[PDB]
Amino acid sequence: GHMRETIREIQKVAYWLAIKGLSEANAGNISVRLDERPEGYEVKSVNEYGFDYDGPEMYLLITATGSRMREVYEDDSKICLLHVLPGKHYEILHGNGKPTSEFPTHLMIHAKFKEMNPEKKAIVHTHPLNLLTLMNLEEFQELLPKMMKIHPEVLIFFPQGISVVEFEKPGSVELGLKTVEKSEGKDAVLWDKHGVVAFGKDVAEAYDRVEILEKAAEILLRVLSLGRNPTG
Repeated sequence: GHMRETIREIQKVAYWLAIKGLSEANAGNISVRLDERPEGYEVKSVNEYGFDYDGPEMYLLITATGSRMREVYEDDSKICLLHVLPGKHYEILHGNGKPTSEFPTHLMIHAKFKEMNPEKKAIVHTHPLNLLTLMNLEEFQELLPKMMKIHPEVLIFFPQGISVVEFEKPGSVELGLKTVEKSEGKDAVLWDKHGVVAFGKDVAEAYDRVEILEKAAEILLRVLSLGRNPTG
């Protein structure tokens, strides 16, 4: 049941996210794009995109609204299986509520990914403490570079590196469109002031990039905490 296992893969990530403090409260969502189609076909509900979707057809699993990682790892009812049909309607196959507010945003990256990089099927958005802390510094832009090579680990997972995105509207189509542009063949986008979003062949890989980015941020911050490295 390719889809039912994917769920476990998502739940496992939700757990690690919560246990390592990478995600708090309900600030954080995950989304995976299903390739084939759900075997246990079961339309429970139909809903309005709230906007006009004109991208290809797809099935995607995304955390529901109000969902907290310390919970979705336990209760799979907190994960939504959806069938994305052009037009203004999408249907709910699995879930107890409506997807997350930032569903629209994910939508956009997903659509483009399906066309652009079909390999990337997973998206993890969370608010890492250190990356957060780091983006609270005026001379933030001028650190990302040195931060991007604090240890090999980053280079590998981010051969091209990362890009920041001027955060305007929460879970808007725009946010997505914007994100996709900066996310050109890249594997991570930092929503300035609002955490990060990571992509990957699968959720586990997306999670792996969050961890790594965090570690680099954390290492950078401690080094600065002793006054020793290229600030300007």
